Amino acid sequence: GEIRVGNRYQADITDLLKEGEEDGRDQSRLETQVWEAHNPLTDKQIDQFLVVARSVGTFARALDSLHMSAAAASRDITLFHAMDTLHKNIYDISKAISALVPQGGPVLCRDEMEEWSASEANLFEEALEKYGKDFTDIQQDFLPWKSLTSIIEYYYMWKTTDRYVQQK
Amino acid sequence: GEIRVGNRYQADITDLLKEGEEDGRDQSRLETQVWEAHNPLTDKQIDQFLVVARSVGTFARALDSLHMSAAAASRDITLFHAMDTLHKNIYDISKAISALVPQGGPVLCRDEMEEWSASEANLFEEALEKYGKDFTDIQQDFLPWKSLTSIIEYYYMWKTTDRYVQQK
Amino acid sequence: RRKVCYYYDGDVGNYYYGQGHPMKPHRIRMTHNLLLNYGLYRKMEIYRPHKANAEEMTKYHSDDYIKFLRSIRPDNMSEYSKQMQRFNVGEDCPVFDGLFEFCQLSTGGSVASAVKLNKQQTDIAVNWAGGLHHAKKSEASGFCYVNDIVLAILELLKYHQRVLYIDIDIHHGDGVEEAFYTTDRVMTVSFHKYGEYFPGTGDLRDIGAGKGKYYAVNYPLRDGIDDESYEAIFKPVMSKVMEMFQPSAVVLQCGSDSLSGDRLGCFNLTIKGHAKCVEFVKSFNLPMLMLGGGGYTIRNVARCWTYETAVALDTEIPNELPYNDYFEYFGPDFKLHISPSNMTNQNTNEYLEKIKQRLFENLRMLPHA
Amino acid sequence: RRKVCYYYDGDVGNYYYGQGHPMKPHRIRMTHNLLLNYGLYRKMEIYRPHKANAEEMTKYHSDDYIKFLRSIRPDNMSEYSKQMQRFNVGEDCPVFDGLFEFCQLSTGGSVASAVKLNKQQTDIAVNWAGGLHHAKKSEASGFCYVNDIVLAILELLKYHQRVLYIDIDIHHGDGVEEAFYTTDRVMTVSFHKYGEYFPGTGDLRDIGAGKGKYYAVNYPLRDGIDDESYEAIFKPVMSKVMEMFQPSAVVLQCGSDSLSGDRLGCFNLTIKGHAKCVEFVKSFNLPMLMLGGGGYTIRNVARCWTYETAVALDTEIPNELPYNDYFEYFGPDFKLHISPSNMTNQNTNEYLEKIKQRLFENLRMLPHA
Amino acid sequence: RMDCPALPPGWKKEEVIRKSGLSAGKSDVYYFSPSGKKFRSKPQLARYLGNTVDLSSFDFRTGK
Ligand SMILES: O=P(O)(O)O[C@H]1[C@H](OP(=O)(O)O)[C@@H](OP(=O)(O)O)[C@H](OP(=O)(O)O)[C@@H](OP(=O)(O)O)[C@H]1OP(=O)(O)O
Ligand SMILES: O=P(O)(O)O[C@H]1[C@H](OP(=O)(O)O)[C@@H](OP(=O)(O)O)[C@H](OP(=O)(O)O)[C@@H](OP(=O)(O)O)[C@H]1OP(=O)(O)O
Ligand SMILES: [K+]
Ligand SMILES: [K+]
Ligand SMILES: [K+]
Ligand SMILES: [K+]
Ligand SMILES: [Zn+2]
Ligand SMILES: [Zn+2]
Repeated sequence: GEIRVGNRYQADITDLLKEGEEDGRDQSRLETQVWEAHNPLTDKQIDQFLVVARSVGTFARALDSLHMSAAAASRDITLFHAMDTLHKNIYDISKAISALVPQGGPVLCRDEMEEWSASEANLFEEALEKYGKDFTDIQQDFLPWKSLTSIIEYYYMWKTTDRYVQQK
Repeated sequence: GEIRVGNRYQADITDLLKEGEEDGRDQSRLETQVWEAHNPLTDKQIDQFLVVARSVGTFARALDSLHMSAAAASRDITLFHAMDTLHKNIYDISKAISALVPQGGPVLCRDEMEEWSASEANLFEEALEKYGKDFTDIQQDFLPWKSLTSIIEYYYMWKTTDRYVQQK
Repeated sequence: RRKVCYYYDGDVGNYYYGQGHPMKPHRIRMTHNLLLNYGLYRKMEIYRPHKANAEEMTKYHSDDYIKFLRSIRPDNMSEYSKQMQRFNVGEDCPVFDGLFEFCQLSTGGSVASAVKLNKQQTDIAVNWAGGLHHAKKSEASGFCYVNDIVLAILELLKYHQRVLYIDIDIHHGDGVEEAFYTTDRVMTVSFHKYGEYFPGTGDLRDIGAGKGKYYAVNYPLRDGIDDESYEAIFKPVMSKVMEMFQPSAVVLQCGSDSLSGDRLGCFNLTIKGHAKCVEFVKSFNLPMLMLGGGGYTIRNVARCWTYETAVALDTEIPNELPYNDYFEYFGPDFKLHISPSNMTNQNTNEYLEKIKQRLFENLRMLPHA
Repeated sequence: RRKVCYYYDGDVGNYYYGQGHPMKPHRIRMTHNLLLNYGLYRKMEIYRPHKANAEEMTKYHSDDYIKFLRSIRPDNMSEYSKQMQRFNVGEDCPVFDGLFEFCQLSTGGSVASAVKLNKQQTDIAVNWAGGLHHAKKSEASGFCYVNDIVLAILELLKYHQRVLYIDIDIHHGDGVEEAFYTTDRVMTVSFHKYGEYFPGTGDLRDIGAGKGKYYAVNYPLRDGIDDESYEAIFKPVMSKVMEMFQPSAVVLQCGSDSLSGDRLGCFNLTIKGHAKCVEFVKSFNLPMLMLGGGGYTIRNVARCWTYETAVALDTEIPNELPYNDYFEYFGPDFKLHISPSNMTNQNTNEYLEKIKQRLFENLRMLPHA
Repeated sequence: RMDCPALPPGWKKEEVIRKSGLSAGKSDVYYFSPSGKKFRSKPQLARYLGNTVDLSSFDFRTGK
């Protein structure tokens, strides 16, 4: 509980650039844009596109439970993918819709929740109830073919499960 | 088995119009166009739109069986409606898609096959097996609230029914 | 490549002639639907025909025959029976709910298209509902109530000096013949069964009358005609016809009861052969107006006119039928084409060449240089 | 209305600190997702931050502290234990798989945004991953490994003479303080619990040193502070701060463990009160860089930063939480706001005014006219 | 048996779910020395290690 002074504590203060000097920072190495906020589109059209992105998704998973598939297709991953599809296609609705149905065939986005097999899901509920929330061991011993970070993403999504009732 | 001659048999032959004379025929009273064949759109885009029109339809009937709803949404009525939606919106994909999702809500097209209630369908199979193909009496006595021409449209669609096996 | 206009009203498949009756309007809806799924719909200009009013139906028919039709119903069926007999409405031409609506659509399609041809804003125009060729001025006959063909032709005469009418239907096109029997401006050519068959008219010696003499061509035929025999007698005759009658607008009635395995017909033609005629006509690059007509094995009627529509668009379609609402109608095979039957062709080469020659003489009587 | 830039990398929610550990990065993903469903995402410029490399992390940190972090894993955990103790990595700062990846994203977000502010192509920039304010030059501390804040500030100094740093987090922002303890160009103001609490630093008498004396402001506090008490001591002090220190870029650390019902915190603030600070700052219309920080009842962390994002867009959102993947996380209520608890506010008016006055004196020591 | 990175090399942690009785479904946490000696509580582990580690802030249950 003490604040220290010295070369090994304080930061070297970065000098203000001259009016002629330039910071020399490549912005593409630092960021890559995912949604412009000033679009030729209106809320209605974006909203509409989101409905469409959802419908494709449901029709996609109909081609290899109705309400279930629709809810599945209504999850955030599909929406996020819908907002990128717009931006990648320069907010051209007509161009963006092609992206969603590339060659007459729809696209499927499934989060780790939906994507895991019945038996993987099963494995997870055994590994949790047995190792608690120790997710490296849960993989090592129960789901070693999955990547840790996919098991995390799954965990949190699974915590909202319906059949999941830890509370009373 | 005889061909007749006289004023009461032959047609009065319509004289060729003068180079100055005009036929005087209002074309809007005679026809109303439903699809232009020279569109700014390509086969791919129309095809794509048709997939989209189908997806909406499936997602529509998900909001009050997956494969069943998709097939239902893939029937011709939905497609025809998709080709009109295009033409009404001047072959603007982006405008036409709004038409399909007017206010964030999708549109449902159901032919008489899909539209009839379980109990109406039932009534029909009793009326047929009892009155054969006498569709005015089938209505009068069995489905009097339906219009004859809807019962016809239903009939033909029903003849392809799966559970329908009159053949062996 | 020729521009095509297609006329269709969704209601037309839903009108019904009556229990046990062979004419089934639903076959047009079946065609319509195949056209959409074969991707052909896409490629042509699609028009809904407004209803033709008594105004233009009386341009040929009786002011009181149409009046009768506008009025008659199954309600007042026992009240009218007087007029029913004078007008032929019964045994094989039933009264039925919507009848007049049905006529208006069939006639509207043909007339609208004729205009379209006269207005020079199409090359080909197609109305499968139309083609109802047995109708007479003051009476119904052979399932036909209004002769849309005549009315269509009457409009074309407004811009065309000579209108050729070709009729493939197995039944002799006596309505269109009788209506133009005394004129030289319209030539009616017809290939049909003859001898113990309807309508009893159109033998070799049926040549016309007055100014219309040597302008009604007929080819009488017995049972079992091949594509090969038919082709070999259609092309020669029609090339002469064009040669002599030199028309400026063609109206081809594409009756599909001349196909093999028809319910009423007894010819042995395949869709391929049948269509070869449409293709041959089209080749003469004249404003063309394709109508349908008879056809009573509707699965094949559907196939035929679907195929023949492709021919007007000179686009290829696969034998694989595309899925559609009525897909299950098409046998175990689900193919577009039909093959001919073992049925015996009683049209010997000797009999066809006798007739051919007689017709070539008749056609030579026309003026030429 | 101010333009906002939001930085987020999808991976950040998936990195995990360890079983039984309170810091849970997943809370940022929860926020992200609410923002999308509240329709706010739509309204701001969304950037994925590329990974910050050791190059720019060593612009403040040890060449061999970062080296250590780049290298360490749970594999070679027993091999390094020597260096682990020298760098504070253990009891409450675990090693965990992806750790260095996590730091790169948190730091990348803050740096990229700083640039964005310097390049004058935003007014506000938001990075909820960032804000990790306990980190030191040569050691990790209080769940913080890299001090993204310092690095961010160091870039801003390239264009801004005076950078103000405000810290709402319940824990004293000693990392950002110590790093700038001897400079007059950056003023570090912090409101926090004090007395038997981490990090043990930041009492009334912590004023700075050298050139940095009278430039480190602190407000020590006991348990149970209201929105009302907090507001009544934040606005006065910050208006003086602006008055005196006259900054040209603000960096507001929006620590959410100062909210009521936090797992680690013991203050009684509501989202509303907490946000009133962000709104007050924003009002001073300076280039602003909102970061997150602490927060350990993640349901509320989510709520807070979602709300505070709205504040930067000055758009209204309903108390009704929108459906989302984690909707079920939010109690029986599914509302955005929280209300304060019956918990007793041990910050009597007398105690707050004593401190306030002492600070007003400290601030008066700065130059002005 | 999982490596516990915050303890010296070779130390492992295992969590075992109770299969029956009063606390069916709850778990117990165990640690193992490098030689395989088993420990069942924080004070037992702290007594064994002595001044070679500071366990004040060590969360026995999570191993962090
Ligand atoms: O439904 P309708 O319009 O009355 O026609 C049907 C139908 O013929 P289409 O399918 O060509 O319309 C039947 O065919 P399926 O339903 O069996 O496929 C056919 O039966 P067959 O093909 O087995 O002859 C039957 O004829 P029938 O009544 O002699 O059984 C015939 O009814 P109509 O003879 O009244 O036209
Ligand atoms: O899944 P974790 O990241 O380990 O967090 C959980 C989780 O807390 P959050 O929902 O805020 O993440 C539990 O909450 P529920 O799943 O029950 O909603 C909570 O249980 P309580 O809220 O009932 O305390 C539990 O805490 P505990 O382990 O004490 O049961 C806690 O795990 P940690 O305590 O390890 O963070
Ligand atoms: K004929
Ligand atoms: K004639
Ligand atoms: K603070
Ligand atoms: K300072
Ligand atoms: Zn016929
Ligand atoms: Zn804190």
